[PDB]
Formats: sequence, C-alpha cells, structure tokens
Amino acid sequence: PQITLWKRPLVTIKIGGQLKEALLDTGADDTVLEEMNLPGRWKPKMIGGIGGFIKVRQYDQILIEICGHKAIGTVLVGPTPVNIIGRNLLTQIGCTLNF
Amino acid sequence: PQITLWKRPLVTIKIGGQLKEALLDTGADDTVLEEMNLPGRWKPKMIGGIGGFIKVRQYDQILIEICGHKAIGTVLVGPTPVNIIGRNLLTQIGCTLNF
Ligand SMILES: CC[C@H](C)CN(C[C@@H](O)[C@H](Cc1ccccc1)NC(=O)O[C@H]1CO[C@H]2OCC[C@H]21)S(=O)(=O)c1ccc2c(c1)OCO2
Repeated sequence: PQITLWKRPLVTIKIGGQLKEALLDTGADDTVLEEMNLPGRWKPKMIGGIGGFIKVRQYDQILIEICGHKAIGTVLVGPTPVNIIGRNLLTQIGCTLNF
Repeated sequence: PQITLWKRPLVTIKIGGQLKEALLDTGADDTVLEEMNLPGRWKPKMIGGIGGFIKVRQYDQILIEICGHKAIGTVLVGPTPVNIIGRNLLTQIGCTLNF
C-alpha cells in the first residue's frame, strides 16, 4: 500500500505469535521492539538516538509479518517507548520512500 | 524519486543559506537539526527520543529546501546525533511510504 505521513506510520505486525503496532521508520537502522519475552539466545547491544542510549537485547533471524509481508532478520528488544520497524526489515518487504 | 532503504536515506538540504546532509526520518514527528546558527527568534522546548529528553531551540516558519523541494515549517535545533527531517516537513514535499 501507500502510506501518507500526516500521522505516524503505524502498522500491525506479527512477531513471536503476538500482534503489535509498530512504526515504519526510515530513520532507524535496526528494528527495536518494546520489552517482550522472546525465547532463544541473544547478545547485549546499545543503540543511540535523541536523549542518549538504551540497552537492548539482540535476537537474530526473528520472523516478523508486516501488513501481510513476511520478513526475517535481527530484532532488538529493550525499553523503547514504541515499536520501531527499521531498514533491515523495511528492505525485505519492498518499502521505499517516494516524493 | 523512489528511494530504497538498503542505505540510510541521506539527502542534501539547504537551510539558512547553508547546505547540509540530513536523514529522511519517517519515525520522527518533528525536524531536529544539529547545533547551528539560524536567524530569527526561538523558544525553548523539550523533545524525547529513544534515549530520553533534550533541550532544543524551536524555530517557526523556517524555509528549508530538501532535494530541490521547498518547505516552510518548524525546525528544532539541539544536541541531536544526526540531522533528521521529520514528518512535519516530509508531508510538505509530498513524501509517502510505499510497499
Ligand atoms: C539517530 C537517528 C534517529 C534519531 C534514530 N531513531 C529513529 C527515529 O525515527 C526515532 C524513532 C522514535 C519515535 C518516538 C519515540 C522514540 C524513538 N524518532 C525520533 O527520535 O523523533 C524525535 C524527533 O520527533 C519527535 O517525534 C518522535 C520523537 C521525536 S531511534 O529511535 O533513536 C533508533 C532506532 C533504531 C536504531 C538506532 C536508533 O541505532 C541503530 O538502530
């Protein structure tokens, strides 16, 4: 579909058997999800933005379905205020900026 | 143009008569630029990112040119890690997400 930017580009996603709302974020290198209990191994990471850094847990090869489009890649989990779909997964669903 | 997301969506902007590089950031409500000298008056404001809240200078009705597209809107100036173009200006140049 085509999504205008009058409002936040929030879409429904499916990850780890849960439906959530997440931001399609072209400014996010990586995908960062609100705190959740995912199984499997992980490694710690820190990611920076406005206000400083947050500590996150990095899971690899995590499947996420975005508006019916399937994608699999690295997913960071930590105390983010919002679910953020980053470019690592946006590329996989064929998302582009257009103007 | 149609911009894929395998790289950061970085573009050249023109503000205050000076060229800079900025990130098209659909996950940002507002446009936030690194510390710089801008003409006109400003008001102190606070914005929160992933890592917390920062102090910024708010400039209203500022002319910015993005990839040759003219916009006039609010521009926040403060200690952001990257020049980011937010939805307040992305809408003015006709930007949409598509997949
Ligand atoms: C360094 C470039 C940006 C600041 C990076 N951010 C993505 C933004 O889209 C962020 C995503 C975002 C959105 C809401 C809350 C927290 C983070 N939005 C943001 O900070 O916008 C602010 C300015 O406008 C205001 O509206 C939204 C917040 C304000 S981020 O969330 O900090 C981020 C996400 C994934 C990352 C990462 C940083 O490092 C590598 O992987």
